[PDB]
Amino acid sequence: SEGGRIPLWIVATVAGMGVIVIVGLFFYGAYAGLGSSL
Amino acid sequence: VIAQLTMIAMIGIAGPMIIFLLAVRRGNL
Amino acid sequence: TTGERPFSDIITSVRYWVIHSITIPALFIAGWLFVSTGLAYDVFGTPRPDSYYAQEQRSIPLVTDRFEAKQQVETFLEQLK
Amino acid sequence: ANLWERFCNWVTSTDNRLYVGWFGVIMIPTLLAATICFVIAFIAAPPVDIDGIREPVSGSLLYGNNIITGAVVPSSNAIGLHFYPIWEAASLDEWLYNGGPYQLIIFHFLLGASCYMGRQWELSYRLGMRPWICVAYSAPLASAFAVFLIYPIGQGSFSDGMPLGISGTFNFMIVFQAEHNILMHPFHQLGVAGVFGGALFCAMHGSLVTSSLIRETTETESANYGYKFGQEEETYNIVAAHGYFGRLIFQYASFNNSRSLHFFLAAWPVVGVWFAALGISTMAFNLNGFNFNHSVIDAKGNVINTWADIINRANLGMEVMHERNAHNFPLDLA
Amino acid sequence: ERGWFDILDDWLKRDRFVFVGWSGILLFPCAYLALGGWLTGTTFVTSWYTHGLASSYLEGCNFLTVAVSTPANSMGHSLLLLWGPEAQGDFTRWCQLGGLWTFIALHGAFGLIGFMLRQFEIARLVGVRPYNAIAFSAPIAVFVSVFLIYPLGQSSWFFAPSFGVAAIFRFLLFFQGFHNWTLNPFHMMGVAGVLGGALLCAIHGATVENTLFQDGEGASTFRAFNPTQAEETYSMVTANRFWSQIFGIAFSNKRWLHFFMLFVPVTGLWMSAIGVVGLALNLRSYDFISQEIRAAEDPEFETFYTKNLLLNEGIRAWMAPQDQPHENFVFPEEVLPRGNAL
Amino acid sequence: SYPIFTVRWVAVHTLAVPTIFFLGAIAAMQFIQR
Amino acid sequence: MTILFQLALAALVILSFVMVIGVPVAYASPQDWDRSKQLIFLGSGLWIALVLVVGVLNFFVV
Amino acid sequence: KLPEAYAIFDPLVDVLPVIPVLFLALAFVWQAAVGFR
Amino acid sequence: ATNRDQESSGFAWWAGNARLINLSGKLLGAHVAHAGLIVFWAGAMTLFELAHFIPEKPMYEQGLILIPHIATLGWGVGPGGEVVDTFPFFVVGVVHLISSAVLGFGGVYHAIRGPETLEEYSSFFGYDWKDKNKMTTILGFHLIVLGIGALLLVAKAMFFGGLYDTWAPGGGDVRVITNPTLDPRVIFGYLLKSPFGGEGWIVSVNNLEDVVGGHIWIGLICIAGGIWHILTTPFGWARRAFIWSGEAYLSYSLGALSMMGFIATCFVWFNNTVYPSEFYGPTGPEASQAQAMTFLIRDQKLGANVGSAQGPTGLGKYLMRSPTGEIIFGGETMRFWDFRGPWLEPLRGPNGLDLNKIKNDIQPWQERRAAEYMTHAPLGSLNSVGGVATEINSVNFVSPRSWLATSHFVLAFFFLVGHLWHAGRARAAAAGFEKGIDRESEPVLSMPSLD
Ligand code: CLA
Ligand code: CLA
Ligand code: CLA
Ligand code: CLA
Ligand code: CLA
Ligand code: CLA
Ligand SMILES: CC1=C(/C=C/C(C)=C/C=C/C(C)=C/C=C/C=C(C)/C=C/C=C(C)/C=C/C2=C(C)CCCC2(C)C)C(C)(C)CCC1
Ligand SMILES: CC1=C(/C=C/C(C)=C/C=C/C(C)=C/C=C/C=C(C)/C=C/C=C(C)/C=C/C2=C(C)CCCC2(C)C)C(C)(C)CCC1
Ligand SMILES: CC1=C(/C=C/C(C)=C/C=C/C(C)=C/C=C/C=C(C)/C=C/C=C(C)/C=C/C2=C(C)CCCC2(C)C)C(C)(C)CCC1
Ligand SMILES: CC1=C(/C=C/C(C)=C/C=C/C(C)=C/C=C/C=C(C)/C=C/C=C(C)/C=C/C2=C(C)CCCC2(C)C)C(C)(C)CCC1
Ligand SMILES: [Ca+2]
Ligand SMILES: [Cl-]
Ligand SMILES: [Cl-]
Ligand SMILES: [Fe+2]
Ligand SMILES: [Mg+2]
Repeated sequence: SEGGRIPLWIVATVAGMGVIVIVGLFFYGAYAGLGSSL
Repeated sequence: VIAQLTMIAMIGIAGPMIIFLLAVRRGNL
Repeated sequence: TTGERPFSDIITSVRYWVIHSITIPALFIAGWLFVSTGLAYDVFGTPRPDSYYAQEQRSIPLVTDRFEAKQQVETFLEQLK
Repeated sequence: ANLWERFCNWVTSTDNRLYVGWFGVIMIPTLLAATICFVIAFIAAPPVDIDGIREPVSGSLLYGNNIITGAVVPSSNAIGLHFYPIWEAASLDEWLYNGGPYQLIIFHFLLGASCYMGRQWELSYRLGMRPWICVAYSAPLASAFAVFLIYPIGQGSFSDGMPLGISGTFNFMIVFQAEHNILMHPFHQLGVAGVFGGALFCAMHGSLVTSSLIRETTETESANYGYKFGQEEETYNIVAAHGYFGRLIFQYASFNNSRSLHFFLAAWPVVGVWFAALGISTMAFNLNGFNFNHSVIDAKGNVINTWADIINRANLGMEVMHERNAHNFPLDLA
Repeated sequence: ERGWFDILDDWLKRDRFVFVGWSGILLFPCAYLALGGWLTGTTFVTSWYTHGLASSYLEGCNFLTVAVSTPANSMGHSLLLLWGPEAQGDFTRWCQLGGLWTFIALHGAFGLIGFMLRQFEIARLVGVRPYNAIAFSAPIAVFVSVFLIYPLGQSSWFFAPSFGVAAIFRFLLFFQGFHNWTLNPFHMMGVAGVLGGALLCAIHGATVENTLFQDGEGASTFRAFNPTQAEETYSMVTANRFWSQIFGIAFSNKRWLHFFMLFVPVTGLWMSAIGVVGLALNLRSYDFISQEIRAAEDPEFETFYTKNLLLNEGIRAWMAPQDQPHENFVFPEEVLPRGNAL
Repeated sequence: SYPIFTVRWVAVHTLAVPTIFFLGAIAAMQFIQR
Repeated sequence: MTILFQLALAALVILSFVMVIGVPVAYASPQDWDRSKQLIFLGSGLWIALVLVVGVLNFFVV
Repeated sequence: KLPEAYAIFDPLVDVLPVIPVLFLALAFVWQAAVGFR
Repeated sequence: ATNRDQESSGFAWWAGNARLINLSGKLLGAHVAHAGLIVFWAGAMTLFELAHFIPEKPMYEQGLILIPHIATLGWGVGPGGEVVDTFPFFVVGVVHLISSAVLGFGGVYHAIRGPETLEEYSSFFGYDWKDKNKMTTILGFHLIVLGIGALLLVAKAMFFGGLYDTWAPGGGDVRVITNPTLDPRVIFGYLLKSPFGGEGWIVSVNNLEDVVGGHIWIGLICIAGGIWHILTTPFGWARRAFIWSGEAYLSYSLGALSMMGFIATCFVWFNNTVYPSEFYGPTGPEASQAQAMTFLIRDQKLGANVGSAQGPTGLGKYLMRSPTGEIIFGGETMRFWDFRGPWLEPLRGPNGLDLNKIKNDIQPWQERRAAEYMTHAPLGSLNSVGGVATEINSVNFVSPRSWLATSHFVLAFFFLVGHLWHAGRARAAAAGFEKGIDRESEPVLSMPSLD
């Protein structure tokens, strides 16, 4: 409801990890399926 | 393949878990 | 400050996450299904991997007339059997 | 005071119209030699067999060139990385045929410019300044080293160093694209972000400061007379400039701290150009741009071209045409 | 005077997180549609029917190779409106015909207008001189000359730049091979303005940061500045001596220094724009006539200029059949230009 | 104390809403095979 | 022996993970330091022993 | 290949080399927790 | 939280490690923990390579950089560099990984639990950066340690199996070195050689006897120097030449490491003795020369007289003269005539490449090797598509020589930048103006005008 209950450093850490996961997936896709040259 | 991801999940969480545990216990961060 | 609630307040509040823990995955799953059901191909008219060429054809279906371009595209599409 | 002490005091003196200093002691003769040789060669040097195939290329004004086409031409492929000073040649005519001036000039120049960097450190110290202007100058300097020394080392010949001329520079770029696909290399891409970005922020800062100049003059005089050299007060209103730019985008996308702002102005082009230089320096050892040739394939296995493949056709044109008499075997391996 | 117009003006000019303004009415939808159009195209939309290329994430392209490509050469300079005579209201066909290209170019142009109007509007509200907008005239001249005037001079929108990373790289290489664009003195002035601007950015930031006054106790010196302070945060006098002794000359007037920082990159970009206007008509700086007469007569005469032309000829012959599919080029192997072995 | 639905809220969602949808779509694409 | 090997190695990995999290937490935690310290000694000695056990048993399974 | 007795740890071995990078990121998690003071 | 914020320490979070300059215990921790990270990487990366290692494929086809380092030392390989036993690689990997736990343990302890400063705890381990003698003593300890390391290489070569020798008579093989070069004219001779073409400074070292003897010299020099620095204190002239502070010493080391990085770049690019082509792939020069060899062999089999064949330019199509007359391969590879490699040397006579040997003595293994090297040239894209820039996707290859060279050029360059940064800063701080100009004491204001 009001700001502060979930510490910003946790939000940042989880957000950032999410970014890493999704970009990681996109790099995986460069080597498999469409666009992989195989 | 799922195994690799599981490993990096546990390993990857180890670092933030230490900070979290210390924060909760008011440790010397 | 210009009056709006500070972002740092918002994204650290419980209610924000009660809302967005639902709305964010829901949007993500909707986009997934847009691709996974094949709807995207039909909406934008993008070729599936088996629809760039007919079996023995090796020439691009290039649009060559301005005002009957639409019908040309349709003819190209029919020729994929 | 003895003569050596007096000499030292003059060399390191803060009162000389142009600072000399110990780095300057090496810088001055080396730059003078490169400059004088460059001018004489650019005007009067005969053709140079750049590719070591007895096919001399004319670079000087007197031998049929204008300002755009003229160059001092790289030393012969037959020489490779061998050191070729005047005294290694049987004669000056030989020295010139083989491209000796190129080596004399680039070596004296790289040494002299390195010393120019050192000298920036040194004067900063004599004046009680902070020391890092020289770090900013490391970015263009590293770039010079990349095209004149590192690329030749990696490829095995000063014949592949950048020619000292306008069209020769273009030649270097086109062959580089054929051989390394530099446009698709992320370090060159960071380089471009660095120079486009540098120009953008240059214009932006120029415009914001100019926009917030405090009124000190009348309409019939240049507003520049509103600033006096060494006045203690700032000449523009940073609070107003920030009010403006902050509302142009949003408040927290604008700098309110002049120091952070100026550090940003330094760091953005310097870092980007560092990567430009590292690009050339690593493509020197043939770690090349991204290769997506035939990356996209349909269900049967037909190649579906992307823009990458069109780039590839362009690069093939460059490759098959460059140095048209110098390759005897199917692969261009340096 | 407090009618609906003035009430609206009040609301439009509220001091909120994202300022709107009258200019916002033009700027926000147009910028949004341009960006959204690009993201939409590069994610989902092909270039198979206009170029014979895959161009979207959906087909397997990556961030470097995706694009919203130009329409087929047969479209000419059609506005290619969705309700126009080519697509006839059909959204799918419109995408297949390259309608997103003109969608993005046109909404992009009107959005740039909106943004420059925003610069004027805000400057006026805040009470500053409008040099930021003026400086923005250079981005405008580049966009209009490259994405509009240039293809308008050529056969069709097909030859405009396609909106994509690799697509733009292709544009550069096309200009080298066909226009000898590096030879053009307007491009050269553009280059000097861009590199000179980058130089000025670097040297000015670095100089300020290395002639700071000590205005605090910290070894990290950023906190020792206050936005409201009257004093210069660095010494112009010391900066002047340093540069006078290092380079021979130095700025002494801060107002002139910052004006020059506007002047250099803005003028460079304007000059490049002029060269591109000539290239719209194939009015190139392609050759030096004296060079060609000499080389034609004398098979031992060689310069870097003639060497580059052979590279251009390679580019043209090797890239044209696939880059210009509407021409149906068939160049037999025996006619392709090639040096020994390669 | 604070309003919820503002001009800022609107701009924020006009960007964030399609972004997440597009990210799910591109994610799915990574598992497509010719 | 293979069982003994595999289990000793599993023990080494598990214990390593436990130490990796627990040692810095103990070092930086205000209270319960004596018990913590005893536990860190114990964990260390056991860790060393397990490394030695895996090392020796390696040659009776490979 | 590792010796057969160790084969079950293959997924683990695949992940190990990146761990040092995790230490650099951890410094930022830590600094965020103390407000970058 | 002693000294752990910007207000007390004077340093912002992004320069947080500068807060450690005068806190020797914690700094000791940072250092030991960092060493742990290094050793960790060596072990983990070795196990990763081994897991991904197919013994019948060349190493260089598999993206390996550490296994080559181990094999060069003579572990795990036999004639021609064939892998006969992978167990040594496993051992190196495991032992490094286990050691990294120990180092990390020490590092973490000293960094967050142990005494923050060491001076009150121990006169031996405590230090003042400005204490010149203490600095020279610790420098000495470390010199003795390095010397011991060099001698450990000597011991491997002479008493524990030998080294892989690409040049061994009869074909590459592991060989025991029994007669290391001790003659200082040879050893320091390398040091005085030009770094330009055909000379190549120390990078030209081309036999294991010289490598080993060189390491004997370096071992003894390092131990002697260490003793010297323990037993002495800096002379007047040194005291007057240097800045004596932590940041200054750091800057000196940064310059030294930059230099070493550039050198290692050249070593891995040109040298094929201590970086055997069997393990690292052919050098750029090597692969170019190999192409020339390959087509000479093909065309001569077809009946060509390769000695007299005139190319389009007038130079020999296959063979020509170097600027000093030696017979060398033609085409663009004329640039690479300084190349030397065991597959090529048997065709070399006093005047260079010998036409009689070329006509009669080329063996099938030479043809094979030249074909292999020609088709594994160190060219390839960032996404590891092997070959020239215009090559199509098919071959997953970028030479380890390229990976090593490029990485170490980048690192050496940024380390030069770091040297400039920290050297300039150390000067400014020692003199007292690293935080900016004193408004009431601006030096330029007391100087006469330039005009
Ligand atoms: C508000 C800013 C704005 C601006 C300046 C533009 C501008 C444009 N749009 Mg975009 N558009 C916008 C917002 C905007 N749009 C929004 C919010 C959407 C989402 C709904 C779109 C969705 C969209 C699509 C799908 C397309 C465009 C297209 C265009 C282009 C052609 C438009 C045209 O011919 O209109 C003509 C109409 C006018 C100029 C209105 C003038 C009104 C006059 C002055 C008053 C008199 C009207 C009269 C009384 C009505 C009588 C009608 C009766 C006779 C039948 C033009 C570049 C086309 C395009 O890009 O093709 C490549 C296109 O296909 N737009
Ligand atoms: C090689 C990487 C490295 C290392 C070894 C260090 C080391 C150090 N830093 Mg530095 N730092 C680094 C990178 C590094 N830093 C980076 C990249 C940044 C920018 C984000 C900083 C920014 C920074 C600031 C602003 C400060 C430091 C400080 C410190 C010191 C004390 C930190 C503290 O009190 O933590 C308290 C932290 C905790 C209690 C949380 C747990 C920390 C432990 C060590 C993690 C252990 C995890 C590991 C997996 C366990 C294995 C155990 C196993 C072997 C049994 C310490 C010596 C501080 C200092 O100088 O103090 C005087 C300080 O103020 N650092
Ligand atoms: C000396 C450094 C070095 C070198 C030469 C190599 C070389 C190699 N590695 Mg190894 N590796 C390294 C360090 C190194 N690695 C580190 C630190 C890790 C831990 C992350 C690993 C973990 C690792 C794994 C898991 C794998 C490899 C693999 C490989 C091979 C393929 C590499 C590739 O495709 O890169 C792709 C290219 C990049 C990722 C580009 C990196 C660009 C960086 C970010 C630029 C940074 C610039 C500079 C450092 C920043 C300065 C900032 C400035 C502002 C100051 C190649 C032989 C692969 C292999 O084939 O194994 C058999 C493989 O699977 N490596
Ligand atoms: C950079 C290396 C280094 C240095 C200079 C120090 C220095 C110190 N340590 Mg630390 N420490 C280190 C690494 C280091 N340590 C490591 C790796 C660990 C994990 C084992 C520790 C764990 C540790 C603990 C738990 C404690 C210390 C303590 C101390 C202090 C007292 C030491 C003493 O009296 O030993 C006396 C010397 C000996 C008993 C002989 C040592 C025999 C050595 C180890 C044989 C091997 C030597 C050989 C060269 C090793 C080469 C390794 C190479 C391959 C990397 C002293 C300041 C104490 C302290 O600070 O109390 C307040 C303390 O309680 N250290
Ligand atoms: C003079 C220093 C020196 C040099 C030139 C070499 C050279 C070599 N070493 Mg050796 N080595 C050394 C010292 C040196 N080493 C030391 C101190 C150790 C113990 C750590 C070793 C332990 C060792 C091992 C275990 C192995 C080697 C191997 C090699 C070979 C391949 C590695 C390489 O490319 O390094 C390039 C070398 C450098 C970049 C260092 C350059 C040093 C410069 C010239 C001097 C710097 C001086 C300094 C800045 C001055 C201080 C200030 C002073 C004036 C007051 C190569 C011939 C490998 C080998 O031979 O395989 C068969 C191998 O396996 N070395
Ligand atoms: C890491 C290794 C290391 C470091 C950092 C030091 C550091 C120092 N040494 Mg020590 N030393 C070492 C190893 C080291 N030493 C070894 C291994 C030996 C045995 C050979 C010695 C024997 C020794 C003696 C006999 C003396 C020193 C002295 C010193 C002090 C001043 C040196 C100086 O002015 O350098 C800078 C060098 C100079 C000013 C000399 C000339 C400079 C020219 C430009 C060198 C040109 C080199 C150039 C780059 C070419 C490189 C390639 C070339 C070799 C072919 C300084 C504390 C002096 C001292 O004060 O002792 C108490 C001193 O008298 N050292
Ligand atoms: C060898 C081995 C081992 C080891 C391990 C280890 C040693 C680990 C470590 C680990 C770690 C060490 C981890 C860490 C992690 C970290 C992370 C995961 C982070 C992330 C981060 C982020 C994401 C960030 C974010 C942010 C922030 C925070 C702020 C600013 C902004 C940003 C967003 C950037 C074990 C036990 C397994 C056993 C077996 C073997
Ligand atoms: C066209 C059209 C239209 C419109 C549409 C729209 C408006 C859309 C939008 C759209 C959108 C709005 C989308 C979005 C997207 C996004 C995305 C897709 C993102 C991604 C991201 C990422 C991927 C990230 C990355 C990164 C970076 C950037 C940096 C840092 C690092 C990283 C890597 C993280 C209409 C209907 C009107 C009409 C018809 C036509
Ligand atoms: C101070 C500090 C820091 C840092 C830290 C560090 C850097 C640490 C390190 C640490 C370390 C450096 C650690 C390590 C560890 C390791 C370990 C724990 C290992 C274990 C191993 C194992 C367990 C093995 C196993 C095995 C075997 C035996 C056989 C084969 C397979 C396998 C692999 C499974 C930071 C930045 C955070 C910030 C704050 C302060
Ligand atoms: C192992 C080996 C070897 C050997 C090696 C050796 C024996 C080495 C030596 C080395 C050396 C023996 C080195 C040295 C170095 C030195 C240096 C690097 C120096 C530096 C200096 C400086 C840096 C100075 C500076 C300054 C000046 C100039 C002025 C005044 C101030 C000052 C002081 C700052 C060989 C090759 C046989 C083979 C392989 C193996
Ligand atoms: Ca299929
Ligand atoms: Cl050419
Ligand atoms: Cl050739
Ligand atoms: Fe400024
Ligand atoms: Mg894919």
